[PDB]
Amino acid sequence: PFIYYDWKKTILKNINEIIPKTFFMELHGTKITNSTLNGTWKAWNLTDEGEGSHPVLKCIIDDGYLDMNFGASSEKIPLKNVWIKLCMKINPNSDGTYSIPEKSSSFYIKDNSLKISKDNLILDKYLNKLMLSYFKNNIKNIEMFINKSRIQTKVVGDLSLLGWNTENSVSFRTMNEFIKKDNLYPKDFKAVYSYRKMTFTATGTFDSWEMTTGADGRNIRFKCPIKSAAYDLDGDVFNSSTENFLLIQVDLTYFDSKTTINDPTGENDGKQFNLKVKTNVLIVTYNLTDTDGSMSSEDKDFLSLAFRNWFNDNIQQFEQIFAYILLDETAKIPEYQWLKPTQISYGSASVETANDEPDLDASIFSAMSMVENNTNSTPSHAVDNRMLQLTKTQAAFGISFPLFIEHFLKQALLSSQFISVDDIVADINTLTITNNKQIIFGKVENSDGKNVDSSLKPGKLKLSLQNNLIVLELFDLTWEQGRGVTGHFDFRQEYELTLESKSEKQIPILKVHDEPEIEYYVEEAQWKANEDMIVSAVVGTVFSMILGAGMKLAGSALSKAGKLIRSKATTIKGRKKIYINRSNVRQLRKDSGVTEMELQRINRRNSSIASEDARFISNNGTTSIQTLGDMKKKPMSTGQRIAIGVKKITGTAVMFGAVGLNFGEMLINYINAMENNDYSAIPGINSFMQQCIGAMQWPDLKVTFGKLQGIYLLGGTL
Repeated sequence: PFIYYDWKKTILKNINEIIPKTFFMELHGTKITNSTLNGTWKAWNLTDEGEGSHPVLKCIIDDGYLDMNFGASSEKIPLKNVWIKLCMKINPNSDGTYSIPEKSSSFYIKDNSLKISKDNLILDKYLNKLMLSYFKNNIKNIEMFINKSRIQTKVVGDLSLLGWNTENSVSFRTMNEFIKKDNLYPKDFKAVYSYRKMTFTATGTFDSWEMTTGADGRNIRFKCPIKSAAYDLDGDVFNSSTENFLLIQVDLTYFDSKTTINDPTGENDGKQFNLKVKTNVLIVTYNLTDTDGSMSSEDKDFLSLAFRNWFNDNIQQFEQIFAYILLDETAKIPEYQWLKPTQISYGSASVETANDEPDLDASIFSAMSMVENNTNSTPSHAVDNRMLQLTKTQAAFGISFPLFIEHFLKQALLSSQFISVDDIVADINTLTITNNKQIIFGKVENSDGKNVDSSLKPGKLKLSLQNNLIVLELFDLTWEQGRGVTGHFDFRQEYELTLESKSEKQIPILKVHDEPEIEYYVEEAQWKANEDMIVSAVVGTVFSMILGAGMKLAGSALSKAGKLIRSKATTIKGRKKIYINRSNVRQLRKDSGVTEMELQRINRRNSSIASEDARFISNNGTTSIQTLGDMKKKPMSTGQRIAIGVKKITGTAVMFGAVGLNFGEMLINYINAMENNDYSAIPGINSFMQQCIGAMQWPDLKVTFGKLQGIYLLGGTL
């Protein structure tokens, strides 16, 4: 599971007794004889500037000073009301306390409120350095601060887009390959910091900048490795080692741009946005070391001020575009307008190995979107860190379950022609498409030879997502089975949306998952009066349900199914109930005596009928009430009506499987391909992938993973 950390909620439900009020730190050096930090605390409070397991702590100073003794003279800077922001990693333990590591990449100063020019970076540096040492020394007190902070955490059990409709994702390793090839980062530098006429200079060359781990959400972090460099510390010169780097941290933003990308799936009438570094650079930490290891830590302090200057002046030279997005674009095929972004953001999810080093394959860089002018009024930058771990692919695309049910399931039930568009309702809350009023399911010939309407109350027909499976449910399917008896049936079947290799292409197929489950119930009075008639009627109906056709069976098969029906008959609250579980279905299939050959003919015929009915589906996706009433009044077995509709429901996977190939003919193609096992004209999932990422492009996708798992998640290779 993924732990969501709701820092905004934590803030609105919040300790300082844990911290002694008076702080004091001292550091001896060479050029700086003595640095001294001394003051009193006003208040620590958690902020909502943190993301995931990286809260930000703001610590306001009541009064105090930083004094820097340069030997001859000194500088004493007042700290009244000055704040400092600390960022840390929190690791939950079993009992709901947290550990906090103290390595410099995880436990570091984000910012302070000290007012300084480019000359006085040295003041800023020593305030942060001495304060950070103080925080390390009070690590156990900070752990206690956190333990007592009543941190709000939602456990996210299955994969999530965290409020977003779509998400386009690549691994850090992939993004590092783009950065390197594009070669748009500053290679050479002359980094300078001057203070009191002392000058500190770094001159050399970077290797390719690498996106790395340790931050999350909007905070993007790069290792800038030094290839070689000469470090001139006010006349004293040191040559770098080959392990030297700076770890920096920036935000990105989407800049308006003239259209330069082509969207093959769109009209190219959007506004293009290029995702680039925002303008500046936090240096989180660094490895600066000379070939003789003689450099003091003071030497390294000054030197990092030179790079700080340089990164602040030159970050705009890192000209990488991390994402090209066409916003408010019209799609070429209007049935895929729902995949075109109307709001965007980005984010990342860092993942570490068991030994706490970067996992660049599991770590995710992400562009996210809302579609169809759905607004996200709380745009989180958090990204579920499990996606690429699961897909084991370098890239992926995600669609949220609410979007999936509004665009795929809604249509699939429409394609079934069990229900008209006037009667259909989508419930995002329960991931369910259902009927808003009573409907006729269809005409059936009852046990006394009379044609009667079978019907379903509001809410009783359901096509839904449950445990990552598509579930077709009919509850309380009612009709008069004979002799004035009113019978009631429940039917339930799970389907799985997998990818199958066909002609060496990956094809999205919706297929039965396990046996169905059928229940029947009747007034108890009627069961007593009319038992043997009810059993035979139940046997008939369960047989057509199981087999998908109301065909004549062996006289022996009906008495064999009759013993089983009877043996599951129980009583609840003035009604008799019969539950036919999954092994009961398997046993009933054997007792039917139906051969493999006859089942194929049943399916063939159901498929043909499905294709024939699908001609009455308009480009809209909908079928006319008069056509629906005609199909419905024609008497047929409950089982066969359900099975013909299922062919249309599974066929609606054409939406993922053969984009391009109107809707009615598209449907007929897939229904036909599934019946003949002929997908030579079928492109498969990659056709749908092209619709997803036409308007959301990387700096340059074959799909080999495609399941429901909290989100519809497509994973592949570029």
